[PDB]
Amino acid sequence: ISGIIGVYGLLKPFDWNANDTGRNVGGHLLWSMPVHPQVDKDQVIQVMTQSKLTQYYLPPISVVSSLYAYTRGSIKYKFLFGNNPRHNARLLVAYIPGISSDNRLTLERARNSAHVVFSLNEVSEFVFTVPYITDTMWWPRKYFVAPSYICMFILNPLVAMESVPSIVTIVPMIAAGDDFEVAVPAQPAVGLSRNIDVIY
Amino acid sequence: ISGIIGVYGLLKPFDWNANDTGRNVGGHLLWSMPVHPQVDKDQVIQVMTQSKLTQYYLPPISVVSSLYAYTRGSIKYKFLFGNNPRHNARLLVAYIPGISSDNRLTLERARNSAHVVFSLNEVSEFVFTVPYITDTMWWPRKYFVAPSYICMFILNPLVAMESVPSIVTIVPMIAAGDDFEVAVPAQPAVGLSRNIDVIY
Amino acid sequence: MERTFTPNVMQPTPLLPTTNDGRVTFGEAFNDLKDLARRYQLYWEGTILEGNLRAIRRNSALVQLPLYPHGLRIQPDVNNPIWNIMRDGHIPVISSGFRYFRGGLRLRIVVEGLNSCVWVQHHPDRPSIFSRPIIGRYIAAKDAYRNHAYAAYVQNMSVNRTIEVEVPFYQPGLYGMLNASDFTGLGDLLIGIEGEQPIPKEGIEISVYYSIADDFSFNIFCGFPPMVYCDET
Amino acid sequence: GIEISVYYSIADDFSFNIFCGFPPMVYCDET
Amino acid sequence: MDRPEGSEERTVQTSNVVLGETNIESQDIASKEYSPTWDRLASSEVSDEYPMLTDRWLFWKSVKWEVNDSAFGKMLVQEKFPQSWVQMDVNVNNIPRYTNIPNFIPFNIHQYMRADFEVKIYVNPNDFVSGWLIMAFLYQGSEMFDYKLRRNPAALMQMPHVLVNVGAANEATLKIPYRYVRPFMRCKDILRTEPLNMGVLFVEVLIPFRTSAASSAPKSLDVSLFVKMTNAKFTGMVDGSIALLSKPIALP
Amino acid sequence: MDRPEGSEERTVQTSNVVLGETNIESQDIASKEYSPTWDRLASSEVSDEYPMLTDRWLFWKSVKWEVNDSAFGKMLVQEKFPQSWVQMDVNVNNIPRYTNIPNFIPFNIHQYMRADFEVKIYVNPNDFVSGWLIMAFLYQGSEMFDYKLRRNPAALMQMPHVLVNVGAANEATLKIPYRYVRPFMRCKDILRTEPLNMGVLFVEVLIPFRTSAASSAPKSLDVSLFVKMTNAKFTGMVDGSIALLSKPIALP
Amino acid sequence: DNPPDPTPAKFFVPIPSHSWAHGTNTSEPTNTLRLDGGVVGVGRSDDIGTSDTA
Repeated sequence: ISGIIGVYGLLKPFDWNANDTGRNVGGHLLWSMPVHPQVDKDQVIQVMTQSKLTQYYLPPISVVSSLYAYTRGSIKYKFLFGNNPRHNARLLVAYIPGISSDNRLTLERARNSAHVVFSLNEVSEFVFTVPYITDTMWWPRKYFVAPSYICMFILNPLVAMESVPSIVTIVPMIAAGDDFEVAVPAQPAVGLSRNIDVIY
Repeated sequence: ISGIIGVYGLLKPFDWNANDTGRNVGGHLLWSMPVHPQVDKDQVIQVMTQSKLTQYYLPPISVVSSLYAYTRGSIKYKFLFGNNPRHNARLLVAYIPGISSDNRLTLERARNSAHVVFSLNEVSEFVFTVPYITDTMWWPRKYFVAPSYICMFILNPLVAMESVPSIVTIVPMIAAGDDFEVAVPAQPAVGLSRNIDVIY
Repeated sequence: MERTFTPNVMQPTPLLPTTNDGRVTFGEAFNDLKDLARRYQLYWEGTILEGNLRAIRRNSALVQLPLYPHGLRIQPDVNNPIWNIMRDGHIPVISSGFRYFRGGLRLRIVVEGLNSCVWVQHHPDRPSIFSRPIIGRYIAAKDAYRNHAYAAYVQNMSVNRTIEVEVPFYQPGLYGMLNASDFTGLGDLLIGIEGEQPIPKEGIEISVYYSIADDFSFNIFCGFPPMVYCDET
Repeated sequence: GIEISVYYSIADDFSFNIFCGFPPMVYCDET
Repeated sequence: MDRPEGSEERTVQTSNVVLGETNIESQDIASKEYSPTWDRLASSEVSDEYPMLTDRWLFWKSVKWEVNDSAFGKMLVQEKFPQSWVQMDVNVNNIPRYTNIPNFIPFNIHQYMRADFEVKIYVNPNDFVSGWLIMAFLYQGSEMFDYKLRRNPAALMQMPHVLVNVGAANEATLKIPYRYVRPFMRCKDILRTEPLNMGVLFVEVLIPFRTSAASSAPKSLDVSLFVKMTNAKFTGMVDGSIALLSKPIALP
Repeated sequence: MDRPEGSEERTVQTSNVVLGETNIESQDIASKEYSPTWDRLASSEVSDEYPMLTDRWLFWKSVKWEVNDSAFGKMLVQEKFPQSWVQMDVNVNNIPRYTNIPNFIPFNIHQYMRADFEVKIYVNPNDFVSGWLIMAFLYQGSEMFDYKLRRNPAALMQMPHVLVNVGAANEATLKIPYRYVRPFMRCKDILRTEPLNMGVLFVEVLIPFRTSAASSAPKSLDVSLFVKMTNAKFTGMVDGSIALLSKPIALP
Repeated sequence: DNPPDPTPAKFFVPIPSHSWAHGTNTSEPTNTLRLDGGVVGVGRSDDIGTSDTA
């Protein structure tokens, strides 16, 4: 298992628009999601069909974690920035234990948990190994609530020039850490897409 | 088993009224009951409901002894007096082997068996480990007759003053001795009170 | 310690000589409630009719039974007079004195009527909403048919009528809770037919018996609740 | 009817061999 | 009293609190004391310990009980515990807040905790009143399917308890090792379980309180409760305002 | 950039915070570092240390500076320090509160403190803008009889400072050993002096910020500040509500 | 590992019960009604002699 789940799968990419004066500011939160091995259905690349089932592209950790009932350990999030030596920014990526959604989440609060400040100045990839902080030893599967939450705030906004593209695309990717473990075989949460016909 | 049955359970409390000129005399017997691990239904705290079953609070020795068919060994009776340094009395607590009820029981007779004379003069608790005297090795359960009987007579009546409460409450409590043993698993004499509905 | 504390003991006689917990006069020693709790007792006994099952009723659940080491909640109707005059068993009574547990149960499911291939399956984490079982058509959409990859077992009622299985303790937490109120317990146990044998025009009479596993243990002794004497029925 | 049903598993000497990706899946709880 | 000052009092000092006690206590332990080992399996962050803050004793309530109202088994204290002790400090809207009390200051910034408790009860009667109290604790009692049959003092005599004789006027100490369904408890209302609900602490009236018929005698008596944590470990640092507290639910 | 990811970043981890830095810093120390000895003479209570809380780095402000407004010596930051950093969290009435931020949680329950600080400043420009910043710190500057002549960057070049070249885009770290007129500072407004006023932290604009005349170029740039305490010792445990905070006074 | 166990299946002749005639010099497979499981017998002493049936 540890060798299968070590491989990164890809999540929905998203943009900074450095020329956007609104969303490119101190504190604006770019991206966020609950932290658990099965990634949340809205941050996965989907292919939707009329009257059929929706096909999700799940990372290898998310397929393995659907085969088991409980799971625990750290997760790696490798963020991959499309940029060149001329862009620059800083990001604060925080990990909030015991939060479901971003309702009460702002930058000024997120700086009170475990977080990493990263500066994309000629750096294109970094991995953020999120802790595992939970009152219990194994956390049940999701497809429930996730035990924690993760979020990413602009600290210093993105810069760029007239000679350089103004959009920076970010690609989030997720793999299991070194200590990650699965627990009890269960009804797989996912089927194959070989035949997507469904009878309601 | 020995650890569960070592714990005291509580029995119906009862009063001396030191200002009572009738019942506070030499020889008047306060309290008594047949000696067996299942305490007699009338000296337990009961909670009665209309058309339902009566709920008894049984000491831990009385629940364990309902799970087995025979039982033997000594019992401890810890008596607990609500009083202060100003009360005083003496009690004779006798253990009569081979008696069912108090019909022929008086103080002048009870002093002919194993008994203990206790003086509550700044003493609030004492344990009376009753012997086990029976023609047989195991005595069957009760819910029959009990093998023996126990009783408590005023020897020196209770005194008190105008500055002190005149009522002394006594709380009897019962636990198994060191040699106490149970025998053969049987139909439990008691059920749980989770659902007390009954169809006659 | 206040529970066992004995001040001013006055003891008239010596203590009684020991039989080694009955091993002197009988052959065995009854020193422990955990051994009494490993003799099987009845758990749930019911009947199931066609027409209070599923519409299509090929390999489906007939019962989803919630695994509790205390009993299910009893109701003493006139059909099975057991639950009426015998009250609970020795296991629900032993269990009401302890707070937690950790370990599994053993079951014996005797499903006959029907005499076809029947099946059992344990859902270690789908708990724990209610104190009764759920029959047939009332079990929810995703507990209806068999599932894939849950620990399951299959048996022809032609070869043998009794399925005896042992349910493991799979939980995230430290303990499971005895005396729960209503992921605390052992999850659910699903029992079901394997493909639409025609059902006799009265009944499939299922009865489950249970016990404690070997690694099972009762854990924090608080009191017992108030009881009710069985001889008053 | 003759109601046949086949169940299967892997032997002991069986082995999966070259790990490429997984295909896109479909969540079962959406049925 | 034979000396110029009455007699030698005995002193129990923890952190910067010092508690005088003149009599022999009455002690009990709610279960076997141990050293937590599987709690390291639950959290990858270091557990923080604040011995100077949390080891300190803390005054919790004063409950008053009178002669006219002492049944057998009248409940002076019936509380979800530590929930009631930790959430004891309420604002105008009865919403608790972990900010004022220095023992509870780390509950504010963490998500989960674990610790053992010791509850100590004090009754200061004169010599001529006589009564008797029982203070017992039931691990996760509120979640029990018959929680309201176990409130009779006949049931409390079985779970771990202490006794306070009012004629003798002794102290009583009830140690409560941490035991729970999971290796930690939640400190606030998160992930929508109540916070910090490990059991129920009772104080019943085993023998009703009695005084003399004289007019000037005291018809009432006070009971005070002190609590302290022991191996307190906190984990999961967050913002203080990231989660909220709502006013507590009471027991029947 | 020669690798698939740009290059090797360098990591500075303290407690549960981790700060990436791609360049060579610019460091200075406001005075000689020492080990406090006479502070034991001031208080008979044990000084409490909270290394897991206070050693952690903390994001403080983001200040924005634009091309159209960069004089020589325009002050981006002029703050009483640590007063502004510790009282950074205000409610609706601009009254500070030490309860939310886990670094500041012990300021809530204590009266006096002592600790060393390290201020770290971050500017992330692109390559084609050029400027220069100076961040200096003046021990108890606000109490000085000519405090408002020392704000010229010509005066700051003398007190301990760091420089941030915007063309190179480096980090900068200013260590500030605790020095004061008394061995501790007050945490709140007590005994009626402002709380936690050890000096003044400045950020001036040594060389004004310049960009190209192109329309889409950035006309602005951000400056972020991180602070952490080092030998933090707290003394004098009291209630959190026993003293009050009033909204801070600003410098001219 | 789940190695296969191909060892041939032995014959065996089903019968409803054990010997009705045998009284001595043998064991008797039986389902005892005890809490214990094992070869167990009721205790004795001199209060209770041996069997007198010789």
